[PDB]
Amino acid sequence: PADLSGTWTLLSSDNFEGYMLALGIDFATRKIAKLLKPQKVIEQNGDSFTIHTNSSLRNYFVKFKVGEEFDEDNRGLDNRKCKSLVIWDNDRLTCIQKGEKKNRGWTHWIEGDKLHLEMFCEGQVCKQTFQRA
Repeated sequence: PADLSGTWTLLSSDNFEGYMLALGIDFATRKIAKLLKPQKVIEQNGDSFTIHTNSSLRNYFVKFKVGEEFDEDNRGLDNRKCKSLVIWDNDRLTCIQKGEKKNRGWTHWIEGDKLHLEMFCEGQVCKQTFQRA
């Protein structure tokens, strides 16, 4: 495990297009999503997390405990229901989103004080990094 907590500003984003294409996000929505740079806010208390992804268009969040399965309806994204599980892979916080799409999930980790995120679906990986701000 690692302390991922903080308020995080998006600093780099690679292949968000491919990730969104894998989810079937429509053309107009992909355009808007790429221009945004939502802030990530991670609240971490033991095994309990709330991860906020906040933009002017919509603040949203996911709340979970490590090791505790939870459904996600994904109303703000692709509207596909997944059964999600978050566990530690050494110091990488890893989510498996079980559902229609194959190999769907995300991973967070921290390098020094720089937050990393991979979001992936169908072999498309979006890599993002953030600075504490």
